[PDB]
Amino acid sequence: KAQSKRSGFCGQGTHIVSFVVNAPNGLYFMHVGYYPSNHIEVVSAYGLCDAANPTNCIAPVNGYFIKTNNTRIVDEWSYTGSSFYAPEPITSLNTK
Amino acid sequence: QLLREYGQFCSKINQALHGANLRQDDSVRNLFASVKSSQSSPIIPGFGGDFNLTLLEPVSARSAIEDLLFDKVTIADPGYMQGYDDCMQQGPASARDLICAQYVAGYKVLPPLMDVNMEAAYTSSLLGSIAGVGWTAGLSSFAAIPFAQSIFYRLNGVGITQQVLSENQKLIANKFNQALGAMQTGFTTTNEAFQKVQDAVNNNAQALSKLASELSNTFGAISASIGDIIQRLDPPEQDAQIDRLINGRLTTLNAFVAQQLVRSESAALSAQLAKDKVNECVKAQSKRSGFCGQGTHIVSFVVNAPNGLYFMHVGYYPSNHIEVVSAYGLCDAANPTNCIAPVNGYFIKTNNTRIVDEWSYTGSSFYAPEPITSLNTKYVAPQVTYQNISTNLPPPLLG
Amino acid sequence: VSKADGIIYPQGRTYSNITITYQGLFPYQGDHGDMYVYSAGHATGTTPQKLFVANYSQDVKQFANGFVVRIGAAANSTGTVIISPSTSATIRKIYPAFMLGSSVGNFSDGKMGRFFNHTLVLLPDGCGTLLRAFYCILEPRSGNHCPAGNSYTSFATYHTPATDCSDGNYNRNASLNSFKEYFNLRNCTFMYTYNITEDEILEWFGITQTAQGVHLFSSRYVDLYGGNMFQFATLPVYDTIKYYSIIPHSIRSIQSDRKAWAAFYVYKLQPLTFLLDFSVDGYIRRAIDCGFNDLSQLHCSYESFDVESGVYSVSSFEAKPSGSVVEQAEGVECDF
Amino acid sequence: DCGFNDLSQLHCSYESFDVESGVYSVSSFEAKPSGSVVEQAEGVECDF
Amino acid sequence: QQRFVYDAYQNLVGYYSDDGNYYCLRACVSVPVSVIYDKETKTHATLFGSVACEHISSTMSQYSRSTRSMLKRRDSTYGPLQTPVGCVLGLVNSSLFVEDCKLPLGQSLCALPDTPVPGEMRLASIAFNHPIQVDQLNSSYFKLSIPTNFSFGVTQEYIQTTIQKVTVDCKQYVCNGFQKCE
Repeated sequence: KAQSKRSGFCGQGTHIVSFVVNAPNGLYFMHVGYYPSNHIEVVSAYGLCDAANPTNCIAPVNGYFIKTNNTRIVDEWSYTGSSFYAPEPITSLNTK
Repeated sequence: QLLREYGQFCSKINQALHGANLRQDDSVRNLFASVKSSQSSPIIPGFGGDFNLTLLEPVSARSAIEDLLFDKVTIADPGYMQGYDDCMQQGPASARDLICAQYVAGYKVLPPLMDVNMEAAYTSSLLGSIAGVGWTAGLSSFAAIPFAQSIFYRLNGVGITQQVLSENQKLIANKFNQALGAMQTGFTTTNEAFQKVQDAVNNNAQALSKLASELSNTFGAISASIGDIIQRLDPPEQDAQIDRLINGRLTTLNAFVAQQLVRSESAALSAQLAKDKVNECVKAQSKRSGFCGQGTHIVSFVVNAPNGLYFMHVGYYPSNHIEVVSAYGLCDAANPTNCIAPVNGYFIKTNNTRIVDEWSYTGSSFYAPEPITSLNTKYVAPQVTYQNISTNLPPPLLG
Repeated sequence: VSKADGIIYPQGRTYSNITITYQGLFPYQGDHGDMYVYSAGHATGTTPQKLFVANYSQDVKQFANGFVVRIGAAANSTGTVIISPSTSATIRKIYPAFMLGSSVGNFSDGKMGRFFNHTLVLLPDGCGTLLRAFYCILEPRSGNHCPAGNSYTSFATYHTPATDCSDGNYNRNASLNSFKEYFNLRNCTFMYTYNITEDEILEWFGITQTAQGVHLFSSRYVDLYGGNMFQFATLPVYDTIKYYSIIPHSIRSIQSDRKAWAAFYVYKLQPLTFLLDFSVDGYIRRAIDCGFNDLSQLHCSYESFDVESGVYSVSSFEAKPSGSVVEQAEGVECDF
Repeated sequence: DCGFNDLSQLHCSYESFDVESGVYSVSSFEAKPSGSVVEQAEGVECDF
Repeated sequence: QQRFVYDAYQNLVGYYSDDGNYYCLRACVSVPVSVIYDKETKTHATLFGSVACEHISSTMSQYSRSTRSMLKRRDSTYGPLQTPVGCVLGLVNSSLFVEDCKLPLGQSLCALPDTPVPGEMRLASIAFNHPIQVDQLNSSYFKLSIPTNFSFGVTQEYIQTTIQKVTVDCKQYVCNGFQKCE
């Protein structure tokens, strides 16, 4: 009926969708799961604060702030989704 | 020759035991694969920082608390390597040792599928993963962070404010260490969990004891030994006496097989619960109350036990409760539509060093008056219950 | 056991396309057995000087539960004649002769192999055309080289291929007359003759004793090619048979022309539980002996010729006592 | 009387004059033998 | 004064001899035997329980059991190898590490059959699968391990919900429809 946040209760990996078909003595369940691969290690920061305003600070939502040295200035900070690695410009929508 | 006419009855007993043992091996393989974490941080001396969890660290391969738990349990361990040679000498028998008795009886205890070092390696990998699980839904992503940072994020989740955590960081570490110190003296007859571990060992010992006792028991014969009846009895009478002993021994083996099958089914269901507990509590903080530990669960540590997995759950316990006046929401008198509601907190009056009817924000888990701010407040539709303030408006309500 | 050598088919019933565990008299797996050879007699071109025989007649063996005999195991093959090592002749099937006695006695000269009044004698005749079984109590005859006679060496049976064995007719008393010369026949009881067809195909013969009577099993009657043994004859012998002997046979062939004779192997029968596989035709193509090895015990346990991969507990070895110790209060000593 | 009918057999089984609504298995009919066939060895009689 | 000494289970455990030396009594102990067999390669190896191999011998003349003969152990006929599970015959240590094995011997051990004539099975040890290791940085910046690739996998689970419903005619089963039995 619904995607399950709990891991391994339905299937290995991150469960996305499940389909159930009848079986001779029971119910047969097939669970589709998301499996990560080709993991890479990158430097990340817990939060970013303006030097001029210490009080003003942002924290990533469902993501990690990551340093970008590719096709960008040194010390640039970008937002990536936790599940998949994609550098993206930091925006109000992805920050709290 | 009398047993040969019985034929398959002995074979069926052997086949049932063989199937149960294979099922137990499958259960061990399934449980440990779930226990293992895809990404882990290597254990280092001082792992934990201000939090002293050195009793969880492996002594250069078991942990210190795992060794203590295995030491304080009264378990007779079969040699596995040269065990038969050790029982050849034996010396004066102590408490009818089952392992030495097993060779004479013919029953044998199979070695466990995983080595003590192998099981410890799975536990060590899990311990590294807990610190770096990742606050932002990192199910497929590992963020390597200090154990101290992970504890602060969990405490923020329970509702204690970050500012209080920074002020009491030394106090929180000291209080956590005291709870961990208690675990070392925790194992005792009074402790229920320690008793459960001893009971599981006792249940296994009873089944082996029953087999040894039944051989001593004599059913409708002058002597338990087949040879002793043969020397003292004529051949026609010998067959009847031998048959009575055979029937009793076969019945005992059938009863033992049925008991083992019942025990195996219970263990398999219990193993599934242990796998669920590892994912629900050890891997992540659990919002559900009492599923893992009493109070508000923060972190869980799991160590191997003789017949199962031993889980220690750290919990947050409230004390010195006080009663304070609180408001559902605050709205500007000038603008009725504009209203604020506390997030993970309760609005409270501030009569201390402040004007009467002043409003402050406190975290739900711990009582600390704090200035109301946009971060701790969420704008909400106006309600009759919500109070209206004509003066000293908190910044969020400032039009 | 894989080729089901020396397996007696259950006489009670037939089974089709099923694998079952059956308890019956069976030979041990891997048993070499006892090998007996028959050779041509010594000859000098036109006249055979004397029979050439082994000491099988002197040897006496316990009947036990009965025995199975492999006959004509090697046929139509190059072979060396026993009497002359240099001479080489094509191997031909030969039929064994058995003398079974309830009791054993010494000979007049004290030689072994003499038997008491109750004797069962089976001898092939006419180049193996027929087999005869008779109690025929044996009485020793006094003659040169005869059992009661002086200079006795051994008792044997002989046939002449030139005269006794012919395509037109086969002498059916040649072996019987040779037996008569060594032993007189007195108070003979039942006499039974069974005709045998002539071929070089391997065949199996088994004999067992039961309360109903002595039972004779021959592969040729039902499964000659298979070698499965089915009972073909019943002998009314009620005395227990405790001993049996092999009667040596010598062929009085011309020295120039001789034929090699196939050795016959005798295997003892022991009560055993055997996994038996039955074909749609119902013959036992393959069998398994649980006693021989641990893997065979597993195959019998699961009653299948195929066992899945795994580690299986098997019967444990038991320590064997080095010596016996007796301690008791002294019997006391009589005083002189 | 339990023997007369299947419903009476159910009443005797539960030892109650009232039986709850349901589907209950009852004694199965057994086919009667139509005839007798005998096959014997030709002769081979015992000698008296 | 009482020469015979018995345990709680009335089994003789001690005796006083006429010589006056007390002798402890131990029942003769059997040697446990188990067989490792692979159906595909038809390779068989024997593990002698927990024995240290001093007692075991290829002839096995000292120990007598119902089974007529042991495994042939022909061809290489390698000498018995002592292992943590116990003395083993037909196994040669291969120093090989396997993530998983079809046949386990115990504690970490596997018997690997040689590919097909197939050679004697080789003793092997299971190797713990090592998770990706991410170091914790001393600096405020924290190392992060994030996947650049993704895959979809289907996990199949069967949960029995029902068992066969069987109704038995007890009277017919017990009497086989015979009036005298009824």
